[PDB]
Formats: sequence, structure tokens, C-alpha cells
Amino acid sequence: IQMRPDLKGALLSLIEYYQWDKFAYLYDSDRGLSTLQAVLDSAAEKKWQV
Amino acid sequence: IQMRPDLKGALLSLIEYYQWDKFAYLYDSDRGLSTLQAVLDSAAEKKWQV
Repeated sequence: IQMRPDLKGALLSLIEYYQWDKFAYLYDSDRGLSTLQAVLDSAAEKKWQV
Repeated sequence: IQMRPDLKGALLSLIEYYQWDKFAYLYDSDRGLSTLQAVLDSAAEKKWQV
């Protein structure tokens, strides 16, 4: 029973809001690379230079 | 005592051999994302577009 909601969908929608095409993505290998894989899988789809 | 040698250094050297500045990295979250972080950490150090 995961009380924490999924943030991957929220982050991918905020990057699209500001119309970001090239940005840095620091990450900590603590909460898992799940959000990192979400922005990398969409990096090819929406053409981002992450 | 894991008998498998580290492939991260070998792949990072092979990419540097062919002089690859832009390539695709098809990974599976099975053997861990250790090689994926290795090519992503070098993606900014050596200025790749993975």
C-alpha cells in the first residue's frame, strides 16, 4: 500500500509546461532511478537534450 | 566474490574507440543500471547525446 503518489507523470507535465528542450537532470540514487527513466524515455519522444 | 568483471570501463572505452558523439543506449532494468549511469555520467563529461 504505497501512500506516496506517482511523481513521474507530474514532472513530465511540468517540463512540457515551461517548454524545456534542453535542461540538466541531477539525480540521487536513493529513491530509485524511476523518474530518471521517465524523463529519458520521453527525451527521445519530445526531443530533449537532458 | 563476483566472478564477472566490470564491463563499464570496457564499454566506455569502446564508445570512445569508434568516436561516437551521438548514439542510442537500449538498456533493460535487469542487470542493474550501473552501465547506464556510467555512459550518462560520461555523457556530460565527454559531451555525448545519448
